[PDB]
Amino acid sequence: VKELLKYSNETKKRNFLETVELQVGLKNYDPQRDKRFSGSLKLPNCPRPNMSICIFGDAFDVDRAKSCGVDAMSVDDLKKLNKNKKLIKKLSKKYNAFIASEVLIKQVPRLLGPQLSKAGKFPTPVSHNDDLYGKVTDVRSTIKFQLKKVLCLAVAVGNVEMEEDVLVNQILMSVNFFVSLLKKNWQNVGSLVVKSSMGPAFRL
Amino acid sequence: GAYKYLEELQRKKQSDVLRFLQRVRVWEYRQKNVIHRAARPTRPDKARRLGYKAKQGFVIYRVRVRRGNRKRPVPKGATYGKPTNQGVNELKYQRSLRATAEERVGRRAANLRVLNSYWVNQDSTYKYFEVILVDPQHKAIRRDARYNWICDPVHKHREARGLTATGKKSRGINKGHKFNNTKAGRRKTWKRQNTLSLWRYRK
Amino acid sequence: DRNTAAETFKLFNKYRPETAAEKKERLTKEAAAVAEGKSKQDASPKPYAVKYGLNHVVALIENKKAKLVLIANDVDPIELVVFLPALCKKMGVPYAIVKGKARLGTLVNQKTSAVAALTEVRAEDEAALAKLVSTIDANFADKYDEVKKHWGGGILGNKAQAKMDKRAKNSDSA
RNA sequence: ACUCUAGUUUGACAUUGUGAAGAGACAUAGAGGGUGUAGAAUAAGUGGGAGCUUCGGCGCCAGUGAAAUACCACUACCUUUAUAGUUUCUUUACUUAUUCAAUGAAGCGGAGCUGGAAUUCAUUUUCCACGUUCUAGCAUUCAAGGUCCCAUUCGGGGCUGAU
RNA sequence: UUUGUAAAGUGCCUUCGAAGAGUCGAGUUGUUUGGGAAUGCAGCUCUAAGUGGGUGGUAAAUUCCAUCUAAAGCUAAAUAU
RNA sequence: UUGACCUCAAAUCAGGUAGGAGUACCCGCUGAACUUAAGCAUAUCAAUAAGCGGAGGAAAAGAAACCAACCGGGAUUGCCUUAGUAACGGCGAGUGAAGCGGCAAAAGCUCAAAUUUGAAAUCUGGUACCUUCGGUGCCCGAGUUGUAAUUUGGAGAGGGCAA
Repeated sequence: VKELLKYSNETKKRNFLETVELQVGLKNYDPQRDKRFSGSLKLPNCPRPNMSICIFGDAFDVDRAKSCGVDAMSVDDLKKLNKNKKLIKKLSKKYNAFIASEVLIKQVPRLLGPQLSKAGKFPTPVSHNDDLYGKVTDVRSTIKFQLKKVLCLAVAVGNVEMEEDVLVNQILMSVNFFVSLLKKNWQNVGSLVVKSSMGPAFRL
Repeated sequence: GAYKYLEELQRKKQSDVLRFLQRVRVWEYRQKNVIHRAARPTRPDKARRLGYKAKQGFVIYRVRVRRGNRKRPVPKGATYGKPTNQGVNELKYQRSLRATAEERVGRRAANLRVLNSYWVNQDSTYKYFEVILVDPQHKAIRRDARYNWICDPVHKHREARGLTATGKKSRGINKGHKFNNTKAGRRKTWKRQNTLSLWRYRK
Repeated sequence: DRNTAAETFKLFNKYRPETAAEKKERLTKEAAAVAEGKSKQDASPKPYAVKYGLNHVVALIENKKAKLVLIANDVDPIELVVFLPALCKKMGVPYAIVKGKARLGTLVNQKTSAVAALTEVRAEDEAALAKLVSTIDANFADKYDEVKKHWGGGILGNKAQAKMDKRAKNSDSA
């Protein structure tokens, strides 16, 4: 049971001395192969925000560059091209669509590296910009499977009370367990080294 | 009670305690005779559930039997027949070694009646058994009717007609589709199905 | 050792079971009492005998009712008594391994006993019982893990021991 | 000739344990190690992230590169076994299983005494003996000598002789 | 003689409910069977389990079901002569 | 030093028991070959004769770790049928059961595994007496490394309640 330890709860709130937004970090554990397709390739909806600052480089076109003046972070176009390739790095993640797929070959060397662009794995080029902006400013997690065995993500903030953080780590355990392929070993939740940013690690 | 602990200890025979006790006891029993009296059972749980009520007139013998296949007689390995029935070495003796042990200690103690027998030990050369013989004309057995049935004259030499616990095993007797050739005893259910039944009015 | 064993068997000499003549005496007592006073087997006082028998002592250790349990450095079918130090450590009952199953038999009027157990005790000998429990747990039940780790045996005979001493003094020293 | 067969030869498993050598990695944490471009700077990769410590100091930002750090962790990469159990190799070493032989199971092993080969580098560091050799004789009575008892009877007992 | 404040059975609730290992099972080998990728026995080798085990007549894995309790024991008459 | 314990012995110790015969039928081990295949090496005869160990008036088997797959049957044995069938077989010669169904006969049960622990309550032998295939007292002995009572798979145990 996750009730005797903290794992999302009130018990670890005074262990860290930084009075800034410090988020909790959960790490999954299930052995896989050296392939690139197997595993947990899904980024679901996180119901409570991660409480982070992020600005979006919306480089849209005719039918989608109007809904950014109500609920968004930054309004950009496809004409401003001589900035996002050479100098500027003031971003956390972007958001694109399907209508302009010939500009994506240009911003490869600068943004694909530090996770500022999209290759194939995150739902970044989603068309809908009138309903999916109530899901990205409430910052989601990062499910990114590495080489041999780890899955480093982030659930919530330690200073947030245990009322908002009661059904967030449970719906995230129902994503890496049901969408998973049949090439994972026994008892898919093996080890959960859960440490936030500053205190000790609290595991099951 | 204390017999469940002995039962569960005796079910773990490759642990360190039981292999030390195995080695000490196999040496001690090899230093003695083949058929010799045991003053007291070495497995009181396993002797007790086979029928050892420790009182007067119950006897434990301990017995070695020579281990391995049954090499045939017929001198210099010649059988003088078909090349089917021509093997001398690899023949394997339809009764168990436990039945040989029971028959031998029922021939030495010939006044006594064998009830059952159990395994105590083995090395590469011998298997060692304890046989649990009952003296049927002692007055602590001839009454108290839980054990006076062994007094009956039909129970003479149970170990040499196949009526002990390993006798009825090695005779193939059990219920089933698996035991069809030998379920009522093999040779009676052979002779009754090679009998030509002919009536008065021929059916 | 013999000092604590002598104290322990003074204490267990104070608690012996009934011999046959004492049972004949209490049969005469209850045969008078039930026929006259109609006291159904309660005119005689409650006994305080030692508890003996191996199934009995194992049931008393399983139900936590035994105060003190003695074990013999004995019985040749050893499997009868190797599980009793583990039971007595697991159930918290203080236990000692006293020398001889003849003495455990003669403080109980048998030939061999192989177990002994106090469950009841009168109010006279309580402090002596507690001092025995203290000394016994200083020797046995608090050293259970250290003894469970160590391997005995390997002791060579004195001719091979002397030859090993000669060689291992001639292999390193001069 | 076709098909076998007792015997014998060799391997594997068991009987079959116990110490000391030599390689494979686990319970067991941590000191440190891991230099193709760019970037204060040796970022093997990933997650949080604009701040912490009294201060200093670093960090956000800035800029860079496939990877942005102060601060706490996971997977790992190469060593370090200081701690305990198991893998095949040295045939090294063990007595208790097992095997051989001998005797009516007679002197096995260890230590000392005295001497002396032995030279003293402070006192013995060491090693050997520890009853018999001209003779076709003898060797046996809990053993004679020496010592102490008993209650002095005619005898009987203990030590030593023979560590 | 009345063997006797003893024994036995029936109904309701509660806590339990102990059940047989070098044995089951398996590999190989011999033998046997009608038993067919091994029916029974036996030799060696390995060796269990507990909401378990065995059987369900083509070997195997996966998910269910069914049916009985092994490795301890006694017992008339039908039957053979 | 004396007394127990354990293990092992000795007695023309007290009292018992075993062997041998008969073997028609029974329970096991062991086990051929003539012959058949129009030859013969698997096969077949045959799981037979011979040999050996053991009983009884019957023996054996027997109260399902069974058969089934049905609307399920219910220990064992034997008879009629299944059935010359399914199956095995140089798929040759040949071999060859079982469940169901009708009937004869139907009888069910016992230990081990749970402290009786306000009481080994159990059993043997000797001695004395007698209403002497046995009963009572006393005395040793067995036995708590555990005999009796309670329970045994279908139930059952410890408690509580009313008949």
